[PDB]
Amino acid sequence: DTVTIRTRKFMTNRLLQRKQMVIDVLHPGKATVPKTEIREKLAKMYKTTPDVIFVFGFRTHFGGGKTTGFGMIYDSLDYAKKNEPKHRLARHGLYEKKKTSRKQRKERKNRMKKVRGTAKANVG
Amino acid sequence: ARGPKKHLKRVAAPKHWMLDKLTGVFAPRPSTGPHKLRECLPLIIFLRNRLKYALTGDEVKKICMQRFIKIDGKVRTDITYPAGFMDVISIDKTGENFRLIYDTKGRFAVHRITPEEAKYKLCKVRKIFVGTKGIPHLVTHDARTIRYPDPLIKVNDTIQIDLETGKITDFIKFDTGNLCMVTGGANLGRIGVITNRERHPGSFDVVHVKDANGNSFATRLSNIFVIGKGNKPWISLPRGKGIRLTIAEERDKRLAAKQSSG
Amino acid sequence: PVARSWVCRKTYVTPRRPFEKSRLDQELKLIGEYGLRNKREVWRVKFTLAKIRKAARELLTLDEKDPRRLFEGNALLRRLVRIGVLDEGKMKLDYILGLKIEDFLERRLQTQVFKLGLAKSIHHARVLIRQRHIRVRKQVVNIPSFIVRLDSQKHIDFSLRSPYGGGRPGRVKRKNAKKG
RNA sequence: GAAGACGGUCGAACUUGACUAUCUAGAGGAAGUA
RNA sequence: CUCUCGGCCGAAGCGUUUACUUUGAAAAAA
RNA sequence: UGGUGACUCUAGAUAACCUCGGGCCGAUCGCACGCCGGCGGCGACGACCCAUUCGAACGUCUGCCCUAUCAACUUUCGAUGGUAGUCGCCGUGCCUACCAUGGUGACCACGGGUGACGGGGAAUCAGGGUUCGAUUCCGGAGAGGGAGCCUGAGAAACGGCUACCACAUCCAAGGAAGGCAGCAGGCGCGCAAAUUACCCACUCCCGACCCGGGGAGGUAGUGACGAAAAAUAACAAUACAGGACUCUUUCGAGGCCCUGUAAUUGGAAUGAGUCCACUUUAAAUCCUUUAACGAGGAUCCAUUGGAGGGCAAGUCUGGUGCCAGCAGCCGCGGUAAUUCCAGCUCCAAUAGCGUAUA
RNA sequence: UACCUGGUUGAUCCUGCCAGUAGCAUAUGCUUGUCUCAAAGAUUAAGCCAUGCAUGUCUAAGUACGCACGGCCGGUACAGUGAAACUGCGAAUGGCUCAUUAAAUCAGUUAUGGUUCCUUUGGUCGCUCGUACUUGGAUAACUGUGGUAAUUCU
Repeated sequence: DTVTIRTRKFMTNRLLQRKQMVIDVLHPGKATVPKTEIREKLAKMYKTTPDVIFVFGFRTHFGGGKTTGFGMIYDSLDYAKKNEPKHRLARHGLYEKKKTSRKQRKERKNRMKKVRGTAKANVG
Repeated sequence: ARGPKKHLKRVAAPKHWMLDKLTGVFAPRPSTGPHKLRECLPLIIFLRNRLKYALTGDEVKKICMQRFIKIDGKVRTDITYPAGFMDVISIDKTGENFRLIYDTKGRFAVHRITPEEAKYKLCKVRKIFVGTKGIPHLVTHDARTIRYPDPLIKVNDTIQIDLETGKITDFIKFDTGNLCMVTGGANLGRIGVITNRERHPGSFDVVHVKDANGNSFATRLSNIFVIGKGNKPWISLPRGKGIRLTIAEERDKRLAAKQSSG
Repeated sequence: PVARSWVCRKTYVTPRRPFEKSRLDQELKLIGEYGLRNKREVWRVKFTLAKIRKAARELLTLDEKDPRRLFEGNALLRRLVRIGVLDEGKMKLDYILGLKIEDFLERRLQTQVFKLGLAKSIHHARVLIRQRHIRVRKQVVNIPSFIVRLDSQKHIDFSLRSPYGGGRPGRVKRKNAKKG
C-alpha cells in the first residue's frame, strides 16, 4: 500500500487511439515494482481494465526512491492489437513470434535461388 | 557516385530540424517535392519530434497510413514528404491546423491556426513566362504553376492561394513599406518593413528591412517573403512577432519569468 | 559509422617540474586539510580555477561596455556566487583573479558534511558519503567531490534508509543481536 | 531474322630491338673492420 | 559631388584607379 | 504578349518537312453504386511536353609540401590560335581538314620525389609558431592489372558481362567456374589490431509495399588505445619515562588539544563478492532497486620505478673487488662502493607505473 | 605558470651543443578491486583467400484453370487465401579502402544566357477536320520426353 502512481506528461492521442503519459512510481523501501502491479494500480486510477494498458521502460533512480517509465492506455483491445509493437503484445501473451532463427532463413533463401519453379517449395 | 543519393547522415542534416546525436546514424532524408531539402520539414519530424504524437517512425507510418494528415488540403501518406514554408498541415481527427512559419531563431514553430485561416496560404512568385498560344503562367516558391494570373503580378510579388481551387484571390506587390519575413541566411525568421532595395546588375540585390523596434537588417532579394501590405500581415504571426531579442534581454526575460512564476 | 560520440576531456594537468620541494609540501598540506585521495584530486581543482581565470583574463581585455564582456562576464560571476565561492557583494569581474584553491575545496560535500557536524573528522565524512549515508534534499549522493550550491546546502541530512537516520540497524548490529 | 565475312575504330596484350631499373646464381680480389 | 524625371529628397551619373580600414551578407553539421 | 544587366529568349506570323531502327493524341485495373437505353462519383497505373525537387557534368577567380646534383619546355604523333565541320547531353583542339607560329618560364615553367587522397579538423602553444589528419562528416578515387561494353534516368558498374596479363578451382581430360580494399573468419606480413555471435526492436533505406528485406545499422562478446568517477578503512576507550597547551621556580599536576612503528581493547558502518526477485531488452546481459549471506593480520595482502647530482628520498648493513654489473649525461666499481648484487628503511606517482620510437 | 638544470677549467666568464624536463601518439614490460563512456588488420602486404551471410520486392487496384487449401450452391465467366511464373521497380544508394593523384583532387566563390535529369510536386492531356459494347500473334509457370562427370546449363 506504500506505492503510489503519478502521471506527468499526459496527452490523449486521437490518432493512435490511446492516452499516453509518463508514470512516476514511488516505492521508498522496496525493489522495483513489477509491470503487472503498475497496471493494476493504473487501471483503477483511469477507470479501466489492465489488459488494455501497456507500460514499458522503467528506470529506478540512484538512491532507490522513484521510478520513471511510460504508459499507454488504449480505447479498445482491438485498437491495442492494431497499434502496438508486437514485442509488447508478446509481453502479455497476445502475440507469438515464429521460432525459427535468422541463419536458417538466410541459408534457406539462398538454397532455393539455385532452383527453378515449383521445386522451390521442395527445398530443405 | 554513379547516381543520385538516397541517404542522409544525421550529422549532415539541417540544423533547424533539431535532431540529436545519439538516436541513430541516419536522418529522415526528405523526398523530392515542392520544397528544398535544406529548407523543409519532413512529416516524420513534425509528427514525432515536434508534436510528440508518435514515439517511433513506425508509429508515424501508422498515423499517416490511416489518411489522417492533409498538407495543403491533400492527403499525404509519405512520411518523408517535404512540408515547407507556409504549408497548412491539417489533422482532421484531432481538429488541429498548423502553418509552418519560422521562429525568431530560424526554426519552424508549432504555430496553430484557426480553420478559418487554414483555407488559404501565401506564395511567392518566382517565374513568369508566356507559353504556347500566349497563355501567361506563374511559378510559385512551392512549384505551383498557375495559368492566367492577373497581369499586374510580377516576379518577387506575393499572391494568395485558395487551397481547394488553387486559384489566386489577391496579391501584394513588392514595394517599400510592405511587411516581410526573412526566409534565408543569418536573418532568418525576422519580420519587418521594407525600406530600401539596392540593385546590383549581374549579381544579387540587397533589401534593407526595418524591425518593429527600429532595428535594421539587410538580406538578399531571394531571402525576402512579403507577408502583408503596409503593416498588417495577411496571416497570423507566431509567439515572438519576428523581433529577435539579444541574448542579454532574452536572459532578462527568462529570469523575469522565474521570479514571478513558481 | 556508429551512433556514438567521442567527445571527452581531461580534468587535470600534471606539473612541469616533477620533484619540486615547496610544491609537494603545499599540495600535501592541501590533501591533509581536506582528506583527498591523491595528488590528482588537487590538480583537478587547480585545473578548474586555471580555466576560470583564463576566461576572466580575456574578458578583462575587452571593452568595458562590450556585449561579450557584459554577457559572459555576468554568467561567470553568477556561477561562482551560486556555488558559494564568491561573495554577493564582490560581483565585479576583477575579484575572480583573487580566488584560491581552498575556496573551491571548501565547497566539496565532504567538507560540508564535516563542517555541518554530521561527521567528526574530514576522513569520517568521506567514508560516510561513500557508503551511502548522506543525501541532498531527497537524493543519496555517493560522490565526495560534489560541489554543494549555496541554496542546496542546508538540505544535507542522513539519508532515511541509513542506520544513522531513519534507522534499520546495520549488518553488524543485526548479527550481534542474533548472537546474544 | 541467327551464324559468318570485308572494312573502320577503340585497344589490352605478344614478339624483336635500344635505353634504363631491380631481384637473384656467380669465380677472383682488395682494403678497412677487431 | 551633382543632373533630368518620380514622390525639399530617391531614380541618372559617379568621384582617376587601387591598397588600407570599418560595416553588412554570405559562409554544412560535428 | 512578356522578361533580363544583357538573347540569336519567350510568345507570334509565313513556306514546307516530320526518320519503318516511326512522337504525343489511354484497346489498362479497383471501390461505391447509381440518376433520367443514355449521363455519371472516388481512386490506381499510365503518358509527349513544360515547370519544380534530388542531383550530375562542364567551366570562373584565388589558394598546396620538398627538389636547380631538374633551365628551358611544348610543337613529327595538337603544342597555342583562326575558319568550316564531325562527334558529344551541350561549350570547347574533343577530333578532322586547311591556314597562322604561336603558348609557358628565375614572380621557378618543365622534370623528379613525397614513409601525399584533399578539406572540416588534431596535438602542442605567452604572443608568433611547429608537426599531424589512412580513420565514422563532406568531396574524390578503386574493386587483382589494364582494356572494352550491355542494360538503364543514372554505370565505362565489378556481390553485371567480354577479352588479354598474373594467379587460382572442379574434371570422367571432352570441358566448366572465379575476384572479401562488405560482415565474420583464415593464411601471410610484421613492433603493431577483436566474434566464422544475436536482431530488424531503434535509426533509416528499398520494393507493387501499414505486412517483405537490410552483416547498412542496432545489441552483446574480446578490449589497461584512451577519457570520467572512485574502495583498499572509520571511530571510541586505554597506554605513551609521546608532544603542544593552564598552574607549578622546577618536579609534577589536567577528560585541554593533537600524534603514533601499540599483530593494545571494543563493537559500530559498509561494499567487493555469493546471490532470490523485479526492472532493463527484440530476447538477454550490464547498471540502477531490493531479500538473504558476506571483514580483523578486516591474509577481502597495491603496484611500478628509484634513494651521489641534475631530481624528492640512507657516506645504514652484508656480498663483490676495474670483475660482475650500474649509469639518458657527469660518472660508480681496482678490499671502507653514499651509484653494482641483496636486506632494512625512506621518496615519488598510484590502479596504475617503467622502457623504445615519432 | 611567458620557467630552466647537469656536463669543457687549477679556478673564471662565454660560445656552443650533448643530456636531463613536460605533454601527445603507436608498441611493449610489470601490475590490476568497482563503475560510466569508448578506439580497435591504417602503417608492413591496394598481399592471397576455405565456408556462411551481406539485395530484394504485392496491394482493394498488371497477369491465377497449381484442388495447394478451403469454399459457396451447385448451369452459375472469375467466391476467396494463394506457391510458381510472366510483368514492373530496385540492384548506380549504402558498406570498405587510401593504391593512384601536386593547379590535379579539394576548399571558398561564381556561372550554365552552354547542358541532361527515373522519381516527387504542379501544369498539360476532346486545341489535330482525317472490330471500337474491345483487335492480333506468341511465350513461361504447368504436363510430358531428354542430354551432360560437372554449373543459378538447358
